[PDB]
Amino acid sequence: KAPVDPECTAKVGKAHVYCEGNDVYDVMLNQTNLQFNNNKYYLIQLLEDDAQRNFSVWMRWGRVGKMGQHSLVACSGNLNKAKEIFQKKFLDKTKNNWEDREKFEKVPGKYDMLQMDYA
Amino acid sequence: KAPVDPECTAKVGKAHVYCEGNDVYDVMLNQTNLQFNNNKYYLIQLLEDDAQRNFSVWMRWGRVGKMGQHSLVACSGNLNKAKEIFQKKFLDKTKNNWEDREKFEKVPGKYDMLQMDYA
Amino acid sequence: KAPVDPECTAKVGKAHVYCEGNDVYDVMLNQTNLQFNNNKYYLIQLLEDDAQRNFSVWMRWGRVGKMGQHSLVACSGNLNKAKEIFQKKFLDKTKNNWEDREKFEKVPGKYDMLQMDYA
Amino acid sequence: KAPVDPECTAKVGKAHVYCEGNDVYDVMLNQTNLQFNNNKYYLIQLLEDDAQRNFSVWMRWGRVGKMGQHSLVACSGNLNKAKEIFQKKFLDKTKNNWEDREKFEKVPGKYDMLQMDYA
Amino acid sequence: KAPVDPECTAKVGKAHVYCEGNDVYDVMLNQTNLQFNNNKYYLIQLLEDDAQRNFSVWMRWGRVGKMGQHSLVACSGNLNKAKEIFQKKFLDKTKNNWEDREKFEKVPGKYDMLQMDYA
Amino acid sequence: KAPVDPECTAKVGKAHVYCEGNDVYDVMLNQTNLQFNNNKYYLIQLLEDDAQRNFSVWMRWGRVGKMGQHSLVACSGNLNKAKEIFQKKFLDKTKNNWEDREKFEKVPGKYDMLQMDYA
DNA sequence: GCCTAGCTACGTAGCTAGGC
DNA sequence: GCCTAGCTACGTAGCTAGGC
DNA sequence: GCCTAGCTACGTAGCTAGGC
DNA sequence: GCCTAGCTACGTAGCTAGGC
DNA sequence: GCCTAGCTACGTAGCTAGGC
DNA sequence: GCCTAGCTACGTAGCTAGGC
Ligand SMILES: [Cl-]
Ligand SMILES: [Cl-]
Ligand SMILES: [Cl-]
Ligand SMILES: [Cl-]
Ligand SMILES: [Cl-]
Ligand SMILES: [Cl-]
Repeated sequence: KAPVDPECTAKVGKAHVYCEGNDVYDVMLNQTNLQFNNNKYYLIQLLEDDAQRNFSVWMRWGRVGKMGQHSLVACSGNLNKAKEIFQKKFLDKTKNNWEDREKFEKVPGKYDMLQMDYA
Repeated sequence: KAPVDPECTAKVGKAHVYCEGNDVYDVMLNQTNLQFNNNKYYLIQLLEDDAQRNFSVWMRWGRVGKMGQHSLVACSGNLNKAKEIFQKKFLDKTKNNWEDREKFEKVPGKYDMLQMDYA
Repeated sequence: KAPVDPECTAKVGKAHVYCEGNDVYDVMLNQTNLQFNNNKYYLIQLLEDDAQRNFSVWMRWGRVGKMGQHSLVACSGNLNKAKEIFQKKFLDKTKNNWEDREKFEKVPGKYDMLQMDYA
Repeated sequence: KAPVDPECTAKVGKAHVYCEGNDVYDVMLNQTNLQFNNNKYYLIQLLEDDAQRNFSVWMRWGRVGKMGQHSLVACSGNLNKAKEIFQKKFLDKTKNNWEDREKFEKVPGKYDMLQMDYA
Repeated sequence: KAPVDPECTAKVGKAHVYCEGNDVYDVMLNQTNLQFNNNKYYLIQLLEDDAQRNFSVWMRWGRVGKMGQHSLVACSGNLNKAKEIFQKKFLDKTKNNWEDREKFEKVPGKYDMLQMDYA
Repeated sequence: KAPVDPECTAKVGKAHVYCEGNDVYDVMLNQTNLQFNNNKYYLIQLLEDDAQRNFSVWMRWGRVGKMGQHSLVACSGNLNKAKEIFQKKFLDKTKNNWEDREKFEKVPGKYDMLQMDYA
């Protein structure tokens, strides 16, 4: 129900966003500063293939309104590795831990979280 | 400390974002849906002139990464009118009341709030 | 077995060259004079529709190697009219009568007959 | 009275078509097939210089309405050689012998003879 | 021996510069000021037709190295009129009288006389 | 009061035309022949620096209305050398000696002197 | 109305394949 | 009026510097 | 009328020859 | 050598005249 | 490295102002 | 080999439809 980023052409149609309990490993970050001309995003998804137990972490970032750059990190069957990478990126960019996201608190000079719409 | 939108060229340098108690009348909204190609913003600011007790509500919206369209509604000394307009726009676009923003809860098909950075 | 001129787009696929006894009403004329820069053709076909007893005379002429101009004269069920038109054109251009074509003799300043190939 | 092909710029004004008894060594061939898109010519002339007893065979061929390609075969004073070349080309292209041209009969897939106009 | 200005296309080949005693009615004036960007000429010729007693005054002026503008004043048989016009132009432009040209003295802000070469 | 040629960009603003008694070492020559298409100038100036006893001879020549070509000959403190060069150029081009310029007489095929305007 | 991605409805340089 | 040097009032190819 | 070879009535890039 | 008028050695848009 | 706003470093059509 | 119809493999002006 949370869609694989359509820009991840290697995995779209072939994989789904990883879910565990209440955790959906899918997040859009955004940092907007009107004075300093900051207006950028960072998407992070932990993807599992539809066909087998094979994980990867997809990251895409850019100036808002651009495709920017991206990176797909292969993790094989190693879920823990993929969760570390996911969680560490989230922490690098927000200074909040992923498991504390219910109490997320924006830090100055780091990205905010943005809740996306799903169909 | 929260800057007047630089796109509001009529008021920038001449006015400040209105503050009262803990209320800063300045908000950035964002709605992003990857499936349906939604990627838009809506900024709302309640502005008070630096020189006198004169209020206006500034609104700017668009596809993210664009200047889009805008509207500056003059409210004279009528603060209540400006607060109504501000609060009603916020409610139209988020389905949350402005005074309940500490407990903001994103509604499907409406905009999320985004916390901006200030200098 | 003698093909309808492919340039006769109104009748091609829908009609055939008219035959009676040994008469095939299909002829290519050519007049070539190297000194006077004459190098032209004149095709005449008497066509009968495949679907019904309906006749027409198709004529196409030009500088050799060009589509030139043409004319399709509708004759309805009147075969005699179509034969007159056919035969009169042949006579105007060769000074030989159509029924004397076995003994055709080229007249100076008139067209020669040219035997085409059929598949 | 039968003109040297004007395209034979080496011999025109300097030579004439060779004649002997009733034989005029000058012929235009044409092959036209509307279905198979054949529409070509082949001219053959046996030329004798005006100044001396010197013969050549001129050949020009092409898509009708084009200059195509050509070949002038020098035969010196050897008339017999020039007659052989002339007659052999005629036979290759029509499957009729030159001396039987009064009874010429078009062969399917070979060229017809065309009588030209002279001034 | 003093040539009619070649730019006087109406009179060149048909007329000569007028002479009387030691007077040759032909003069080139020049005013050059390096500071004020003045660099202009004024030619005056009194012309008599070769064919008859018919006079005109030809004047041509411009920035040096340009054809500039000109004027040909018809004087009929009236020599005196032509001499007045000639002499008055000379005086307007040099502040010297024509008959005093042996003692010519350049006046500041007026043209100098320039002696041309003749063939 | 006689200006340094403005085209002498190395010396203009920094030097003056050399004067001694009644001698101003500054002259414009002009040769105009309407028949032979001669219309050229030659300027000669003997320049002394404003700052010190240092002389040079500046020459500029061309088709009238053009910057043409030029040459600045350095003479150091040697005034005599500069006077020789000046006077010799004048003589080469006019066939009159510089010291006889009060009685200047134009020679056929050599340049005339032209009196310039000063401010 | 605003805007623009991307599509539509052309044009064409020069390749290619078929006649000669 | 003529003429044209050189200036004015644009346009732009592609470099460069700053966000990401 | 149709068509187009080739001609007419231009324009111009840059060479060349003559002044300086 | 410098410079440039004007000439040379092209190219071409579209007119025109002759075949059909 | 990526990208592009906007700037830099030109070129120029045609206006304008000053000589004639 | 020659030639060229017509096709292929582009490019693009500006329309259009969908987000805002
Ligand atoms: Cl074919
Ligand atoms: Cl910036
Ligand atoms: Cl010359
Ligand atoms: Cl013709
Ligand atoms: Cl000026
Ligand atoms: Cl869409």
